[PDB]
Amino acid sequence: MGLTKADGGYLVPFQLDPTVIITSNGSLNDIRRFARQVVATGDVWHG
Amino acid sequence: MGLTKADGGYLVPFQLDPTVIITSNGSLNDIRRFARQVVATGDVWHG
Repeated sequence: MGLTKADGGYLVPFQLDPTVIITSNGSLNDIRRFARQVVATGDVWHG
Repeated sequence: MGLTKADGGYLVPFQLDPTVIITSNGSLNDIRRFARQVVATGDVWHG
């Protein structure tokens, strides 16, 4: 009578941590810190 | 009915930024801070 599923093993609780673990490298760019941002209305912006 | 000119793209307002961007190197000389400046009245300055 041990830890096998049939021999009393159904009595153990199931433990799970809900938090998800993100396994994507991602990317880090600072261009937006140095560049120029201008709001556009329509399809193209001319200068 | 999208953004092509012949399918309703003739209604988007054309936009322009009036300020003029200078595409010129320039040249930052620094002699004028050091040199001696005299105000002439005729054509030749003598000393």
